[PDB]
This record gives sequence, structure tokens and C-alpha cells, in this order.
Amino acid sequence: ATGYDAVDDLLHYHERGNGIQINGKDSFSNEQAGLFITRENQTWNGYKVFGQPVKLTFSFPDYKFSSTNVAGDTGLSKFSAEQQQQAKLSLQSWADVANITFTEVAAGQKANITFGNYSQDRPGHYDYGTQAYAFLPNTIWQGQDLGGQTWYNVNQSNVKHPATEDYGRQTFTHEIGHALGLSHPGDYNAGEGNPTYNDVTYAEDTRQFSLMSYWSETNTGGDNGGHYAAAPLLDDIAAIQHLYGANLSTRTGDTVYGFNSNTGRDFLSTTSNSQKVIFAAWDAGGNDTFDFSGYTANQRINLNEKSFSDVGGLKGNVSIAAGVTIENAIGGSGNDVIVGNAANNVLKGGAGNDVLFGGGGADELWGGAGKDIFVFSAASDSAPGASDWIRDFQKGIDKIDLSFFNKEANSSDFIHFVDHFSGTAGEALLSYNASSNVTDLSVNIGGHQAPDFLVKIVGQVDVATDFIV
Ligand SMILES: [Ca+2]
Ligand SMILES: [Ca+2]
Ligand SMILES: [Ca+2]
Ligand SMILES: [Ca+2]
Ligand SMILES: [Ca+2]
Ligand SMILES: [Ca+2]
Ligand SMILES: [Ca+2]
Ligand SMILES: [Zn+2]
Repeated sequence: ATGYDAVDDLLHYHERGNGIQINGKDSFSNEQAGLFITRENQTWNGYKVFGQPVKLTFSFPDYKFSSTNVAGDTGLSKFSAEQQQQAKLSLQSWADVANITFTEVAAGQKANITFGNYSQDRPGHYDYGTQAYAFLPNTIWQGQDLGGQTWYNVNQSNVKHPATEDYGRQTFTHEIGHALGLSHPGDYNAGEGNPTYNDVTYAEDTRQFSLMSYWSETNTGGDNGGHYAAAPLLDDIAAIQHLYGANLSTRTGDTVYGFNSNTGRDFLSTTSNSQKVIFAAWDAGGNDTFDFSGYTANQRINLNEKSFSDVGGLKGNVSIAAGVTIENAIGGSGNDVIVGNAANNVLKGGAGNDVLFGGGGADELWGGAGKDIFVFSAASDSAPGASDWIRDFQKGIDKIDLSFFNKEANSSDFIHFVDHFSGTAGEALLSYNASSNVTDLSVNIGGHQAPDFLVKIVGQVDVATDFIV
């Protein structure tokens, strides 16, 4: 396959919405999913009151063991230090993406959101079957609002030890989601008490898209390698930003995600090949980098909004929220596909045989070691006055892929190299400056005397060996 083939594949990964069908189910857009996840229309600001900020209190009540909660469970207890630590990280991950402020109050004081353990379904009888539950805002029961109560079965090791068992951390984030107004992404009525993914309302009801889902990411072709996302995923972000607005203050500086991270978030960071990230990135400003340099797997990194990447040997485990511009990407030692966006991007392949695609804007492309391919598919990819730079081209090793153009023209003779321009569309001209070590690649795509495409290349280029046309 050409570099362009790989780029095209990654660009059309997890297409959604616009009425298409997936797995025999309706596909929802990110926006549609956010609305459906919030279909109960309940918020802490009121019924059908959307887009407004909120300040909420939370606490860890000192629940009495022989007490019985509103759901009929007993053997209650206070959250441990470990549970409190992880719950606070889950709270923060919601506050990162929407205009929610969380403030802890004392155990005995009235709080909007509470956390408690249960262990028995009736006195003296331990429950090994259930996991957790919570009540949405404005859930009125016997005249009282249950909204904000969250409850967890501490017999489950993941609930007891969420710092080392990542399903426990996901469960905290999930139940807080309910406490904020999110539902499961379907009611699964057709399942009649024994539901499966076959009972979803829309195809993207999986853990690839929402941690409010219980269905495996594999149902949509994801693969999280046995791990569970700690923090709100792509459609969760749409849902909670619908409810309380997008947080425009978050990570507005120059932010590095992955290796060498300055996020100060465990779920956005890694320090080793074995530590696998799973996240949907929310970022409100600055010049940002997806640094996946420390992974050995073949990776696919897409810097477009709402798009999915294959990172660290997982599939569809990294994504970028709607409205977010991520500028730079760094691949690992594997054979990577790296696709930029309309902004100026710095793309670095690292070792391995990589495919780089800058797209629009003035991009800076580093193949690194290996046999790399730099792909172009529009004049606007590298317009005179905003040219791409390929900063480390090695003749006889790297390649420039212009194959899109002759495929589109259905002609082997559209793109062709000449020693001088004539005005004929398709002409390509190489000009080598041995003094500066820079080669110019100019192409007349649109059919004018002045070329409308100019790539600047550090290094010699051998026309006989270095192109895919
Ligand atoms: Ca940033
Ligand atoms: Ca940015
Ligand atoms: Ca690489
Ligand atoms: Ca770009
Ligand atoms: Ca490389
Ligand atoms: Ca290279
Ligand atoms: Ca470009
Ligand atoms: Zn739930």
C-alpha cells in the first residue's frame, strides 16, 4: 500500500452519523450521542437547563454498617483513603472538561454528591454480585432529592482498590457521571433484563466512545488491551459539555500528552512502554503535542478533531474532543501513520518506517530513522508562502508520495517531471541548492505559470528513486 492509502484509511476510521448504519444499528454523531446520553434532561441547574456552570459540594459520609440505604443495601462504610484519593481524581476529570466546580465538605455536612460503600443486600448477607449505582439530579423519592448519591460494592476488589484496579477508577467516574445527569447510552429494553450490545439504540454505545457504556470497545472495533479508561471519553465529553458548558480554562498553555507529559493527570500520562494510555483529549488553547515516542508498537495518530488514534499497541484508544486543536505528534520506534490537520503541525516519525501527512498549513516533517514516506494530496498542503518543510530527507531511503494526483486524474501522465515549467498542469520541477542543502519541489497542480505547490526539503532528492507517483 502507498502512503496515501494509509492516510486515506486513517482519515476514514470510525466514520459516524449522517444516517449511516453500523453493526445493523443507527450511527450517531458525537453531538447526537451527547444528547442521547443526556436524554433524561436532568441537571443540577434544573430540568432542561443546559449550558450553565455549576458549583457542587461532595463528601465521604461516615456511614454506619448496620444502616440501610435508600436502595435497600446495608453493611455500609465510609470510603477509605485510597478510595477518596481516586474519587477526587475522577471528580477532577469531569471538572476538566465542563464548567463544574467541586468542593469537599465535612463528612457530617449536607453535600450534593456523596460516595459510600455497601457490602450486604440484607443484614448479615454479603453481596458478591453487584457493582455500583447512583441517582441522577432531581430524583425525588418520598419528597427528598436522591440526586448525587453514589454507592459501590466494596466486596469487589476493584471498588476497594481503585488505584491499582482500573475498572474501579472507571466505575467512580461512571457513577459520578450519573450523579451529574448522564445516563447509560441506552435503556436496552429489547434485552428484557438480560441485555447485550445487540440491544443498543446506537452503534457507538461502547466503551470506545463512552465510559457510561458497559459494552466492550471491541463491538465497534476498538481494543483497549484489557484496560479501562479512567476519564470521560469522546461522547461523555459531548454529553457533559451539553449539560454544563465546555471548560475554556483547561490546559490553555502548551500541553504535552503521553510521554514527557506536563498535564499533571495520570490518565493523560505515561512513563513506560508497558503503561498504556486511554483518553479523549480536551484542551482549550496553546501549542500541544501528542508525544507517543516511548511506545514500540506500530501506531496511527490522527490530529483531527473527533478522530481516533491507535496508540501504544491499543486500537482506537486515543481521541480528540470536538473543538480541540492539537498541533504536534511524535511517533514511536514502530512503523507509524501520522496525520495532521489544517493547522501548522510538527510531525515526527521517530525510528521505523513511517507515513507522514501534514495536510493544510505550514507543516514541519521529520521522518526520523527508517524508510519514511511524506504524503501530499492537495496544492494547499504546501502553498507557496506557507510551504511545508521536510527536515531530514535521505535520498534512496525516504520517499515523497504524490500518488493521489494521478489516481484522481486517472492518468499516469498527469504528474510528471520536467526541467522547466510551461504552464501545463501536472508538471513537477525539482531544484537543488548544493550550497544550502535544500531541494525545492514545485508542482503546477491548478494549471498556472506559477506553481501552486512548493515543498522545501533539507537534503538531496533523487527523482529516479524517491517518488511514488
Ligand atoms: Ca494546551
Ligand atoms: Ca492547541
Ligand atoms: Ca516510528
Ligand atoms: Ca497541517
Ligand atoms: Ca521513521
Ligand atoms: Ca527516514
Ligand atoms: Ca501542510
Ligand atoms: Zn451506570
